[PDB]
Amino acid sequence: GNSGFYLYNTENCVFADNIKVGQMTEPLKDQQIILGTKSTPVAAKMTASDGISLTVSNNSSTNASITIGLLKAFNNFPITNKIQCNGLFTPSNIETLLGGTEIGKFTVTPKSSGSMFLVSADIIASRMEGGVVLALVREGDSKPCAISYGYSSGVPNLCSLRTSITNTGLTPTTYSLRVGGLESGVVWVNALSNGNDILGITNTSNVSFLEVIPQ
Amino acid sequence: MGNSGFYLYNTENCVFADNIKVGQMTEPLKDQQIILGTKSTPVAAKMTASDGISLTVSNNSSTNASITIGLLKAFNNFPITNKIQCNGLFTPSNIETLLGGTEIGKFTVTPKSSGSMFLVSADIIASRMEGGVVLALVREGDSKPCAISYGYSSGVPNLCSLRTSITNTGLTPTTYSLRVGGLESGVVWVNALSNGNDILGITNTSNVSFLEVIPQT
Amino acid sequence: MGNSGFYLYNTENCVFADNIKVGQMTEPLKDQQIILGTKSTPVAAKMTASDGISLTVSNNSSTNASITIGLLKAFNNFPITNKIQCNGLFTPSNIETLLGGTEIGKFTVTPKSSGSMFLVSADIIASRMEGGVVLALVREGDSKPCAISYGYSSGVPNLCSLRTSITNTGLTPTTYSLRVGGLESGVVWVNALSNGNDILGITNTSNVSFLEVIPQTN
Ligand code: NA
Repeated sequence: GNSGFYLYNTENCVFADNIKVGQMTEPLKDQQIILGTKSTPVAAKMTASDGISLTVSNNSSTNASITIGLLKAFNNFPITNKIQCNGLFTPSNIETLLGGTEIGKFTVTPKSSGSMFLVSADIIASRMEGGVVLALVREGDSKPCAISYGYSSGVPNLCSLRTSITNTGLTPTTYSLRVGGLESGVVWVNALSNGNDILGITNTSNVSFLEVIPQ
Repeated sequence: MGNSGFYLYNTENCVFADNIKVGQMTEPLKDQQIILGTKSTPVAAKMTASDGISLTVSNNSSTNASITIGLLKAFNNFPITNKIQCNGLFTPSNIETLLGGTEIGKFTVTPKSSGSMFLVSADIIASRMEGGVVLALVREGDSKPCAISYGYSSGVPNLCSLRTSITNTGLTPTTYSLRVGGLESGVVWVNALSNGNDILGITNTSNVSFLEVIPQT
Repeated sequence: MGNSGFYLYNTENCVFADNIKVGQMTEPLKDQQIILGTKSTPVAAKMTASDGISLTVSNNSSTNASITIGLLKAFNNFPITNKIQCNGLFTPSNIETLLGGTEIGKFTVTPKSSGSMFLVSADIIASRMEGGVVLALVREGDSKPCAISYGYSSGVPNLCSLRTSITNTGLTPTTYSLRVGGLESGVVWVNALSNGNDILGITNTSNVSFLEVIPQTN
């Protein structure tokens, strides 16, 4: 179109189709902002990394926007089923896929390169006096990537797994949690020793993944 | 001002004006707008924060205008050091009510981001004669707990825990309370031995914390 | 240099110049300034980070210039996989010293944001014959634990936890160590059965993590 100067209300403005200032070699192009340097301006792109979300809405002649937010880092997986875990964890099945009983499956997608997932499993469990084993398995692996231990005296108790896992890409990954007795015994999740409801209601165990940037 | 044109600043031939209108812009640059290129011609893009980010513009002088990006404050911690005798029980009949156990803490928190969650962690040092411990988070204005967890003591003190995540509705400040009681059974001491004395003869510290996080759906 | 005006770039009637001064600006665009609209005329506004935000200008380049906005690295994880016999106890007499229990780990962390906290969690696999486990976190320099927690083992391995919040006061490296021992009596094994055998025949992993957060000051 045209270019020049014009009065807008009381403001004396320059106008043109586009602009090239300083060290720029072409006019402002897609997603570039005019950025000052020690000398003359450059055309710079704004970009997000490490858990930052950058949303450029570039398709409005009038109502364009750039929003800076946090990438969605948190994934919660409630587990409310009562599950009888008859699968034992033994010295011969611990480094296989066969130990314990799967009590949940969780699919997550990293949003940042070189990130970790902070994983918390907090599982309400009951067994006749003895040990509980919890194991986290990555689908495609041939053995658990994290292993933890809890305890029940007969009455329900919280049994926990805390770990961090290194993320190798930006695609969906499926994890499963398996629970079973240490070397022997039957373990109930979200129930009493006999499979009955704890305090006669539905109870809730939790698994969560918090994506964090590691040092 | 009120002028426009070209002028030499030191050796740099600069354009100058009260304001600028380029590309698809219908008006000159307005509040919080930057000039932003497209595959076509530029637009005026309003710059804004969301989801746990604050965007802050400081304009002290013509030569020191500032735009600060930073994290919104996400972490709320609530120490509990009192020794509380929890003679309130948790029972099949009081569990789905507000009367189970004994209240050991009250927590008011305010979400900074819409549709956020709170990662809640209650880590409570508790003692009782061999048996089970029950913990309940109650949201003020509910008829029953929003989270129930279980612990154990053999008679020596042991950490009892409640982990949950709660969906925030708005930016309204909200109060939660933590209740602790015997699993239908006996008496439970928090931050103390089963007889109510100090563990190791010192004051001990239980914790409740709320971490505001942005959830993926 | 020194040239300016309007030129045709393809079909685009463009203003060109070495630099630009608009609105409330009293000088042309200077280092890391952008042109920002106000409710008035525009200002030159420098972008800066704070509160756990990283902001870097790939600037001394005419080609591939950028401003990247990233989170500062907040997470620090410290796996402990060795079997450790803890023969030091915690007693009323030593609980406020540096002497209670056995040191099972040392961790140097460095806060990225001033006035932040570390959310600290220690999750330790421990066995001992029937009784109490005590966990104590110590800042190098201090004279006694800054945090104390309790666990339990019936004889079979059990997870023993410490969860706490530490207020960071500088941007300088700080060292913490974790100590574990029996409550008043007994031997406690970390990452092992009570006799020191590998649990389930394998190497096990205990974890100590520090997550930097920005606290709501209330
Ligand atoms: Na026991």
